Amino acid sequence: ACPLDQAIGLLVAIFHKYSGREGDKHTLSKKELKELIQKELTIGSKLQDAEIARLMEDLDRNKDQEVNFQEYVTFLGALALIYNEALKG
Amino acid sequence: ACPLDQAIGLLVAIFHKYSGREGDKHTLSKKELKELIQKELTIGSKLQDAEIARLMEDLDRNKDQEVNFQEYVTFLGALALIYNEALKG
Ligand SMILES: [Ca+2]
Ligand SMILES: [Ca+2]
Ligand SMILES: [Ca+2]
Ligand SMILES: [Ca+2]
Repeated sequence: ACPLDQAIGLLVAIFHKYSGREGDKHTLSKKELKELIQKELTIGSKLQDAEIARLMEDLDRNKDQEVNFQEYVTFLGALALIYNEALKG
Repeated sequence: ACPLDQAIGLLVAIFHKYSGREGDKHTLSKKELKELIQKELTIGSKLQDAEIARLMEDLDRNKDQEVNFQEYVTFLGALALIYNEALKG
């Protein structure tokens, strides 16, 4: 695969690495998502618990306490905007 | 950098690489979009110009004939959904 497809593939793999641990196999519970963030996000392990909780809360748009793939994509987009904004100085 | 950041970072770097060719250094013209697709997407080199034109029409939400980073993020999300399905079961 080309660079772009590879990166997207890696992001999709990360989701499933954590979504299948408990409950529904295709959605992330509060526990799975927190673990994903602390282990896969560079600054994840240093964020306040309250902030991680707020982050997960906002990503759960339909309030079923799960973050499905579409809600995860929203998170990826937020991360991308953050990096892009920093580079534009 | 951790997995999430590495992948997101690369996707951001790819946008910046092709957006600075001509015109607005922060948006992709049709020609920049085409080069980006052809060189960074696995199926890019096989896509026809009519298909790139359709992609532009789809992604260009504000009608300026250019793909800004936000519209590019939407494209990335579409690709992620596609990849996610092949990984489901
Ligand atoms: Ca789960
Ligand atoms: Ca949800
Ligand atoms: Ca440009
Ligand atoms: Ca546009």
